[PDB]
Amino acid sequence: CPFGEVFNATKFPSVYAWERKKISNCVADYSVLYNSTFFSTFKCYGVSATKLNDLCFSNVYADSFVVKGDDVRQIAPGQTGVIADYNYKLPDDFMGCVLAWNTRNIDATSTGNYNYKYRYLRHGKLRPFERDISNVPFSPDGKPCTPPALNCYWPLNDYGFQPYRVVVLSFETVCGPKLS
Amino acid sequence: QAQLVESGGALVQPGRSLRLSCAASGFTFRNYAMHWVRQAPATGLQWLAVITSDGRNKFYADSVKGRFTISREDSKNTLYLQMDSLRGEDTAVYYCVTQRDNSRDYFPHYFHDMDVWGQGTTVA
Amino acid sequence: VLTQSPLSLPVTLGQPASISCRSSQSLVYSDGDTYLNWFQQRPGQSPRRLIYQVSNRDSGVPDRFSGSGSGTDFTLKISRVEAEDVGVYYCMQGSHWPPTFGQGTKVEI
Ligand SMILES: *[C@@H]1O[C@H](CO)[C@@H](O[C@@H]2O[C@H](CO)[C@@H](O[C@@H]3O[C@H](CO)[C@@H](O)[C@H](O)[C@@H]3O)[C@H](O)[C@H]2NC(C)=O)[C@H](O)[C@H]1NC(C)=O
Ligand SMILES: *[C@@H]1O[C@H](CO)[C@@H](O)[C@H](O)[C@H]1NC(C)=O
Repeated sequence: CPFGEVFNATKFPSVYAWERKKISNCVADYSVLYNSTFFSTFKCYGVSATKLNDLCFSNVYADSFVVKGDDVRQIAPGQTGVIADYNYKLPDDFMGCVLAWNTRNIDATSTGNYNYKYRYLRHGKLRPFERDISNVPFSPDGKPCTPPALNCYWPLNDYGFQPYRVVVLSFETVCGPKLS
Repeated sequence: QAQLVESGGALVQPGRSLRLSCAASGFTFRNYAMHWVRQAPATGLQWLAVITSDGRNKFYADSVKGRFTISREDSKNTLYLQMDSLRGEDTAVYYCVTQRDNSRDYFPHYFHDMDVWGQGTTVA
Repeated sequence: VLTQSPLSLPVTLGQPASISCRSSQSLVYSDGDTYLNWFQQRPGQSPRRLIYQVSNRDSGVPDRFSGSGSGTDFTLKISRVEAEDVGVYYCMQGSHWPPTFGQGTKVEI
């Protein structure tokens, strides 16, 4: 399976605009990820990381994005907060693994890398793995509004990038390797 | 033990400006959204405006939008209301209002509690 | 818009009371909750919250206070009105911006 292609990618999207890579019809070697020091966080939900090689799935979805370290914790089931609520949500259910690493020497810049954005205003929260990449000035009561007039605010903001690159493996013809 | 104390109320002639202040204590001012609400027989309790914790966004009721400005000085833990072109209809007791629960400090959640009220200052 | 009823509720000291509040629109928010709160204002003083989310008491609020309701129709219930309860009860909705209050119900002793 094309794991390195996702984890070692040179470019990641913003959280609000998270990208989904579908992994299927392949052998998933999780040993490379499992026992590596690459990740600062390796969190699985109801799934034993050590046993990932022994689990078959219809497919695996690797959701890739960059989020501030502080908000990495929001990428989990049963969470609230600006990311959990408006940018990227995980369902209240079992989940595969949320893998993340420090990218201060990759994405962060001395003046702040503001190339990455996030959502903070929306007419309701996101559904599990919903992607909202619209950009219409927020209006508190559904009315038409034009910025920078009163009550007219852009729903998106910028990240003051320390950033972490996060890849979430959501599980649904892909299995781990066999032992000879 | 959040506490709000309003001051700067006065009699204002039509068309004139008045600025109210509200001293906050018992909580970290910087970590909470702040609101102004006014009371009058005409409207009962009427919400006017909110300023977010970072002082960046400001939302206003149609009844005052374009005339009132909400602002805050974090360094003094003080909330202000700038009432320009004040009208007779603006006669009311102005309350400084906030909330104790800031676990969701984002729109519109700071309107859900509004459980912290000051003494209220009369403006006419 | 929130409308309370009756506007004036004369309650013999020690007797129960009930203040209604009807909204012009369902107060259920986008997350399925209902942000309909009740406040009590003593003459000469500010409003204080007693009930939140239609029926939940705030810490420090006497057990004589409760409530119920759904959709548009909500009620503030008092098992017995005390002399200290004299004042105006308000309903407040935060579900739809801008947040609004009812006209308030005066409860007399
Ligand atoms: C993402 O890229 C990093 C490196 O930029 C990969 O980690 C590195 O993987 C190699 C291959 O096993 C590890 O072993 C190295 O092999 C070469 C072979 O000649 C050897 O010269 C090196 O001294 C070393 O033995 C290397 O230690 C490892 N680096 C770290 C820090 O773990 C990483 O596996 C890639 N991720 C994925 C998912 O492919
Ligand atoms: C760590 O995982 C790699 C994956 O190729 C494996 O080769 C290596 O032996 C593992 N380390 C240990 C101590 O088993």
